[PDB]
Amino acid sequence: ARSTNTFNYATYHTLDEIYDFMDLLVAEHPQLVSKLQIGRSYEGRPIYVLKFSTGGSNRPAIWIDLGIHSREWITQATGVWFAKKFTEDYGQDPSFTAILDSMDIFLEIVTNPDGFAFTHSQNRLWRKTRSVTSSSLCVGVDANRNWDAGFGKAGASSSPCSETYHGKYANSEVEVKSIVDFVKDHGNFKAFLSIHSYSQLLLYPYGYTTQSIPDKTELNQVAKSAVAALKSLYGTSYKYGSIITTIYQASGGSIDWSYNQGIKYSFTFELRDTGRYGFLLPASQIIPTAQETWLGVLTIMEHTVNN
Ligand SMILES: [Zn+2]
Repeated sequence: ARSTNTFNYATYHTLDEIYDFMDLLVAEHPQLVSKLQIGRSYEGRPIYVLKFSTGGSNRPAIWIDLGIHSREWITQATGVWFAKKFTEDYGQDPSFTAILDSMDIFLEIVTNPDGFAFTHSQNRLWRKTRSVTSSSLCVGVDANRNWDAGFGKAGASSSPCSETYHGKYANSEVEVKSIVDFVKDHGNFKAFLSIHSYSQLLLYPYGYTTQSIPDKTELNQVAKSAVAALKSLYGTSYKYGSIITTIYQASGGSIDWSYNQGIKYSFTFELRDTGRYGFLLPASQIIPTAQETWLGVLTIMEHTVNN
């Protein structure tokens, strides 16, 4: 509400409330966080990233995006909690302090703002963007099938009405191209984390091909360590592995694209639960989910600073 200390982190919020939160956080911690506009959505809403930094010039960086699939409301709620947590733990947690003293963090809480507004207004289960194509009355693209990584291959649909429609061409969705351009221009991202729900999975590349990545041994051990840290708070059990061996072939996904740009520490989290509530996770689970997920993310960031 009036301060980030009176904001209710244990309930779900609207787009306007999350955008107001971002401005409160910047006003309270102007030496540590800044708000960047990296584009505008199809319906003209600003696309914002929060940059957390203690200085430097183009320091090596960590990317985290949440909410690319709009109905996965636990992810935007986790992103708000993360933003606050960064500002609380800098100078208090020795390990997070060391990360931010050497690296920058870029956090995109609402990666698909038009879908998110639609889930509040019209259809709680909407997952796609809201772009319109002329050959159909169906709306929207699955923005996690629109990236230039095996685009249009098996594990995505070419039908505009499908929930897994990949779009007309790679990077057709402005929500995806805004990220692509920003990461390419920056050139010094070391980790790329995309957060989803549900199923309790920690995945590494690839989804579009059976080929094993050259860094499989290391990314598998980092994933094991991150799942063990996450489980330590409440006992939540995650599985881990490559996308294609753990779930199924899926093309056009963001961490396949980021790994092929040379961003070695590329992971997707699928948060709680395993299906009892699914996308309609009760608000009473927001803070426990965020707290345990933070331990998993911090484990990946520690490995990145030292490697
Ligand atoms: Zn998702």
